[PDB]
Amino acid sequence: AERSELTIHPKEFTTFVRNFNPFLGATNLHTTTDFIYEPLVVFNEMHGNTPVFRLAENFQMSDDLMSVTFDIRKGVKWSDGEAFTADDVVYSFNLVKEKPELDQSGINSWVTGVEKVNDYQVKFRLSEANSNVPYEIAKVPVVPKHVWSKVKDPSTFTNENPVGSGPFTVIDTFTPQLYIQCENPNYWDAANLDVDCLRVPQIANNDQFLGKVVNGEMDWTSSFVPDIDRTYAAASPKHHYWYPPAGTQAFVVNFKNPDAAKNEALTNVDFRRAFSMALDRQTIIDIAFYGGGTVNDFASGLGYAFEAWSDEKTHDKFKAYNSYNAEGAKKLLAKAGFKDVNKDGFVDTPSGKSFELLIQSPNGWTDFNNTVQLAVEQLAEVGIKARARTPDFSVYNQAMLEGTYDVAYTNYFHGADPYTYWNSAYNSALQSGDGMPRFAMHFYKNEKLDGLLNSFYKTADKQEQLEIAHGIQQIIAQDQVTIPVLSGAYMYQYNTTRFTGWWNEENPKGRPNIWAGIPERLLHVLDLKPVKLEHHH
Ligand SMILES: CC(=O)N[C@@H]1[C@@H](O)[C@H](O[C@@H]2O[C@H](CO)[C@@H](O)[C@H](O)[C@H]2NC(C)=O)[C@@H](CO)O[C@H]1O
Ligand SMILES: [Ca+2]
Ligand SMILES: [Ca+2]
Ligand SMILES: [Cl-]
Ligand SMILES: [Cl-]
Ligand SMILES: [Mg+2]
Ligand SMILES: [Mg+2]
Ligand SMILES: [Mg+2]
Ligand SMILES: [Mg+2]
Repeated sequence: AERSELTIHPKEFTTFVRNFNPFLGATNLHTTTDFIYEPLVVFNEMHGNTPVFRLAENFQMSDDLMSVTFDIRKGVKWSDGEAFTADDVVYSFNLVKEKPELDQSGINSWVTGVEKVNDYQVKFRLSEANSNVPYEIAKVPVVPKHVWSKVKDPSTFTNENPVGSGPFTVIDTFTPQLYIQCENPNYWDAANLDVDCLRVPQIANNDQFLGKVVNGEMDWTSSFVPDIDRTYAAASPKHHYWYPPAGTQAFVVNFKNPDAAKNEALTNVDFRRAFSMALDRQTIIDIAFYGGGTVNDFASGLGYAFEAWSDEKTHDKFKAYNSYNAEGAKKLLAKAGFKDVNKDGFVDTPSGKSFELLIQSPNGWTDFNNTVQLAVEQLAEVGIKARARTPDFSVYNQAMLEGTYDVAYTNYFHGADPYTYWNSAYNSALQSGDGMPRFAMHFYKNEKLDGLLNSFYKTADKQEQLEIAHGIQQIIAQDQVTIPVLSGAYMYQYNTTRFTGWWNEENPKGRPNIWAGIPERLLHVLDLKPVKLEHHH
């Protein structure tokens, strides 16, 4: 054809709503960040957080780690031809400070203010010392001031005709079931780009996905695929995948459940430990994930990928509570006083109340749904009554934000050090705010823990940072805050029918996934090249 179209699948939808607002992660399309709004810097997390400079050409932190200046690349244009400058960066950060519902990461608690030094330099002032703040700053979308300052309420703005900095800003085709996002005519890095457009089909769940990917209809995906060698790999020599290791997955319990009986159970550490011992984590990996994961028996959730960081003494002390031990679970329930007093085989609370835990995972995330159903069965074998629900992701998510759920199975962000998981999963500041994600919504709060998290990057002292990690590990482990299950994978499938250049095990340039929130996907698409099709008629 006359243009190359790359078929991608970042996110499940039942119908596409035209929304390219990069601040509205709960309602926008998942090709907005990176592809329409390019970041200042992409940190290559798989390669030691190596900064890859994009719209900024440099940054420099102060010696006291209380401020940082970014240098903006000259000669970059917005897709409408106007210049990308410091003005746009300063506006974007002031916008998020003024409208904190647009803060999806917690940036506002780190950056007290921004200043334009000149047309191509921005200075950020910090609330506390933080050597990790350039990483945090890179998370914030930069939008064109000359457009957005004329918008009446950016927090409700759907941005249907976007002006962007990234490689793909033109909305070529848009229907409820398909849209096509084509090349920015003024793209600053055009000589590096060999893909003409992104083609985005509507896919609601893993079952619908399976049929399409096995039939060779996709190019770049990151979905769960069951029995992948037999179903997908075997269908074509052009069907490939690479699954580098990812983050923790866990059952999260609501410490503020409004039901008296359920609250009584979930806030009890003996109960959380018994729940944890009932689980057969390797069987969950084997059945629900077809072997694609590693047991996580760290009460702190750290997982085995951070051996240099782990306090082995703490891990070993609480490991027994995070290992399969059904008899141990029954004994602990008995010692704690969860006794069955109405002859149905299921333990009741110390106050004598019956209860059944409702465990949720998102609709269509079938690997997680199957994990929950296995756990329900395993819990029954120690006398804990539970049953599964698979609500739509938005309903699942909202139940966690509002604290109406009982237990949720979830994955987490994964980074180059343990802070990505521990901060996002446990910092109580992330339990409030209309832009917050689900990850900290157990509503367990510990002042000492927050203090340690907020000091993680405060000293430039490697040994002290390690001791802070050991402190965090001890607190979370001894309180068994969540029930960690496994460490998962960055699922990624690619097709060599129409494109080459893919990252893979022999070319492991970075995280290969197509999800929003993987900024490396920008770097990945800049490596892809179309293949000339085999002739036919
Ligand atoms: C940390 C986090 O929330 N990551 C999300 C991804 O898990 C999610 O991808 C979905 O993951 C499910 C669980 O393994 C899979 O069943 C499902 O196939 C997969 N969906 C897609 C479209 O890849 C993505 C997309 O919802 O969002 C990430 O934020
Ligand atoms: Ca290139
Ligand atoms: Ca009972
Ligand atoms: Cl401003
Ligand atoms: Cl631990
Ligand atoms: Mg203003
Ligand atoms: Mg301007
Ligand atoms: Mg080009
Ligand atoms: Mg010390």
